[PDB]
Amino acid sequence: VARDITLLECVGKGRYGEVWRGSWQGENVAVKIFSSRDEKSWFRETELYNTVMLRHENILGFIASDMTSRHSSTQLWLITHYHEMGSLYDYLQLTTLDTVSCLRIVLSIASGLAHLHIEIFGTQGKPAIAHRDLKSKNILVKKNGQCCIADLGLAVMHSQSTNQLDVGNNPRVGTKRYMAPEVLDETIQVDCFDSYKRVDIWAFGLVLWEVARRMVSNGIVEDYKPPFYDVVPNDPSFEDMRKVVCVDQQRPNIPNRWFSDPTLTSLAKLMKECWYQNPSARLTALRIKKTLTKID
Ligand SMILES: Cc1nc2ccc(-c3ccnc4ccccc34)c(C)c2c(=O)[nH]1
Repeated sequence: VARDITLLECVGKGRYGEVWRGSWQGENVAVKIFSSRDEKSWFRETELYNTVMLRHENILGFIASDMTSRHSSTQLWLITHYHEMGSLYDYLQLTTLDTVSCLRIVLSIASGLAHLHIEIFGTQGKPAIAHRDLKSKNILVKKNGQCCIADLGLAVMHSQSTNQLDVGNNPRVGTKRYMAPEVLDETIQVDCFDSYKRVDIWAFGLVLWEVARRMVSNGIVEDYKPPFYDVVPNDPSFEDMRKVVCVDQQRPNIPNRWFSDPTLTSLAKLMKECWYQNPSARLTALRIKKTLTKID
């Protein structure tokens, strides 16, 4: 498998490791080689993809986990399907969206997140899963215009039957820019699974905003920005995010022009219902999915 793939191009490098476009059996694949600082993320994703068999059209397509020893150290590989169009974060800067394309993006993210959050029953049914690092760089754009959620390294699992919560054991913390207020002020009830779903909805509202801005209406579109681009610096600190999200209770501004498009208006209301400081007032993934499905 791993000693079977031709690494062709590094498409990503960072504290997590590196991502490569590889050839495998005459087809493109994505190959993540994890950094040593991030081994636990590899164990977690291997668990979710292999043991839990996490699979959905809006979840990055798993192919294989592997380990390879070279140079007196062992590399941890995650091989998945390859998406030429890359991350939603990159995609959103290369094009504007029309209504159909916008809804397709946000509905597909919502369908992947709903798949994560909803437990499947029966003898080996998927636990409920909270993602905990949802963001546009963690979403790939597929050729058919739908998206898929990637990076399960921080996933948390719950099973109602046993009421067992599996928070894993990963020193990695989520992307500060997308952290819910109850994460930033350290009130989040870490032994309650719902807490982690609600954190996901907060980040989902922020992704929603990111995409909505790129939908054209009345020949108007907003430039691509990351959430809180205007009030925090690149690579924001905890205190940067706390002052904005908690101290000043700020949320991303709704452009006035959105109220001129029935789709953007529905989405504006949707994302604001993801941003309540009170975590339990936020919409659920399924409710978001259902609402996005009634829009046109
Ligand atoms: C152009 C392009 N860039 C990417 C960057 C990162 C990841 C990527 C993101 C998150 N977990 C992964 C795990 C294993 C392998 C890849 C990933 C992907 C899939 C892609 C992709 O498919 N296409």
